[PDB]
Amino acid sequence: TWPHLQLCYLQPPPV
Amino acid sequence: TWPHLQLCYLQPPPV
Amino acid sequence: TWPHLQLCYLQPPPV
Amino acid sequence: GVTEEQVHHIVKQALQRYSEDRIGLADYALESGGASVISTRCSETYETKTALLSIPLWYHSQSPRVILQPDVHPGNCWAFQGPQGFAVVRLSARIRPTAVTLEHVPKALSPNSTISSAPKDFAIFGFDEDLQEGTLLGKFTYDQDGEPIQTFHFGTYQVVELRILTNWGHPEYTCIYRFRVHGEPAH
Amino acid sequence: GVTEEQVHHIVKQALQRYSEDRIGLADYALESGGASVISTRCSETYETKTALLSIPLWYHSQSPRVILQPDVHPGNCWAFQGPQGFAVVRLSARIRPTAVTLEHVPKALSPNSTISSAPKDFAIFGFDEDLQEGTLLGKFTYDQDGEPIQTFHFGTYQVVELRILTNWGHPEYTCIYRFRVHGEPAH
Amino acid sequence: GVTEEQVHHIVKQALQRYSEDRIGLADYALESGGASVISTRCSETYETKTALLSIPLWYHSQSPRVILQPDVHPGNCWAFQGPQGFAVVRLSARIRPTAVTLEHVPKALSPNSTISSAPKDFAIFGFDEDLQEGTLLGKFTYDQDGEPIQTFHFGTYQVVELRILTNWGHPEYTCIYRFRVHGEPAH
Ligand SMILES: [K+]
Ligand SMILES: [K+]
Ligand SMILES: [K+]
Repeated sequence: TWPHLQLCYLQPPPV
Repeated sequence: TWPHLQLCYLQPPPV
Repeated sequence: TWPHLQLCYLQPPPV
Repeated sequence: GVTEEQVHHIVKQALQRYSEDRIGLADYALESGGASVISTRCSETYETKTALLSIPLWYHSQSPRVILQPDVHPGNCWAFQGPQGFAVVRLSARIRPTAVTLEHVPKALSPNSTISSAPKDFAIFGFDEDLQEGTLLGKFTYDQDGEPIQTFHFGTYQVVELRILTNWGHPEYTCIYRFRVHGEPAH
Repeated sequence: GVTEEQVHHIVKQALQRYSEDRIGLADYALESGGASVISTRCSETYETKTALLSIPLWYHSQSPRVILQPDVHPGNCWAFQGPQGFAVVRLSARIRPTAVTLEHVPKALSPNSTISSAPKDFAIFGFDEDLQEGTLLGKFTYDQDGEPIQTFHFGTYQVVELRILTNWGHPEYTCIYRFRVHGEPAH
Repeated sequence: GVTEEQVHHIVKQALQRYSEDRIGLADYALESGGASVISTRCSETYETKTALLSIPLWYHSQSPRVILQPDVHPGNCWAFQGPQGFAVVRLSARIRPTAVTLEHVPKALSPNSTISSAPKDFAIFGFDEDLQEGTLLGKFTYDQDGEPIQTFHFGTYQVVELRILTNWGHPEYTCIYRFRVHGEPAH
């Protein structure tokens, strides 16, 4: 037992 | 679908 | 009502 | 002609001021210090399509809470649509406001070395009755050619409104990295 | 008479030491490095009414875990009630303890420029059997008029106890921003 | 012979570059700036027994997401088993890659003052079709005796692969604290 939330970008975020 | 947890202070926190 | 997640180490983590 | 000791003294004082939130002024807008955003009386958070958390759980945006958060790497900003927008923050403590501080990512960290999305002209409003119509504390304009951090000098207030009237030209949104409020507590 | 090159050298060495956790000493109390708090053997966390998460889900306090966390903006402290309190941390590694480091928010960042809530006299205790009655490693007193970060010099231990005996006069609680433990690993 | 004013100027420029992500280069690999990891095409995350969250809820590991995160205190690294391993990151923006930056904890912060777990020889691969077999952008070797942060100079890409071929000798794993990608956006 070991966890991982995934982040991805469908467009560039506000910067 | 877009989320936001709210923080508020009923007294000044320990500082 | 007041919360606390506990962290402990059974072996030294990767460093 | 300067001596070695005086060089060590000058850098030690300069790293102390650096370590002291960069400008050595208490921030009554700083959330961890006990400030919060009147989330009801903030501009509509421009959230659009961008960041999905997976397994597609969830779309990620940036709450206005962050403008009161110290982390200012690129992207850690609160963004509203268009060049006009506002936020109301409850200061950690009733104070007589003497200054505000705005800060944007440095150009050297931002792509094509321009910071089009930064606020230009803004204004500051006290709200005596936390309840009321704002009392204009002062207007200023953030200087895109300035330093990333810029502080601006001008009754006690606990509720203050940062009102952005123009941005430096982004056609879609305006990002706000960090907003600070300095002053003296009441007697 | 100092030359330009020697000025650049002196600031480069000073920014390196700054970047090296400010004092260039490994921290065996640092949680991410693999340390933890004996949460059972820590002073009762003063939590009171303050911070609600909404929609009222939830009341927010600060675990003792943070005294082993680097973030030291104001509010990111662990707070217990009264002027006496203690914490037991399991160091990331059995070491022979040679020093501890305490650190509080700078006065310039704290309102009315005073840090009444900071620890005054403290003491450090090894616990040979992780199991035992503490072995006094040394007493010190944190200097409210000192620098925010202050490190204090004095058998191998993995379990250590920071015991605060007085505070600098806050009538309600004592805040602990960061606690560090330095030393050499065993052979 | 240098004057006072020239000392103040030299430290002000040096703290600006320090504040500008330490090396004043935009990072297109920086997650908050809109980069992500191709989690499917990353080396198997060495997770082993270590960190439990309680009440035993949960075992804590470090995702490869962190190599694109700025926090580089010891332990905030992504770790794979053995001396070979890779990661594929989607840059926040299609750019022509001109440099990468690797960074490890300073020896002074790491126990027994050695950083055995750091990457030695690595290599960088563009992936024209985000889809394809990598195009070698250049090989380098991270210098364990160097500075914690080291940047390395060499078609537009949005997908890049950091391939680690050797480590500085850790028998069990290799840790990666932060990986950066610099370059110019397309016209
Ligand atoms: K922020
Ligand atoms: K802390
Ligand atoms: K990191």
